[PDB]
Amino acid sequence: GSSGSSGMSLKLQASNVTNKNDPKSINSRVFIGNLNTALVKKSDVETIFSKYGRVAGCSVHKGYAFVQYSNERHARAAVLGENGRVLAGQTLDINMAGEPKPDRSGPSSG
Repeated sequence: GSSGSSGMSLKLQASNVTNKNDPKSINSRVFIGNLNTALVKKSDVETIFSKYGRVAGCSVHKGYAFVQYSNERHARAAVLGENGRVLAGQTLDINMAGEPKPDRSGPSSG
């Protein structure tokens, strides 16, 4: 039997210049979008994702909802696990928490 390399590469990137973001609770977090947030509650969505693992903190907003986990895996699981699901007719758009800024710039460092 033989086995090749599959998982190994792990780059972070994007680490410089100040910003107006909170890196707190960014380790393991999920951003639930396209959420009607009209019928779906936090207590519910909680038991929905809770499956992936107890959420450190969840927050339901009008239009979207957030979910925090202890491990980075408990998130990804809930990320893909949920990401793609439909609710109310719309496909719950979920993704990992951690987005850059909508803007580009030259090589400013040196």
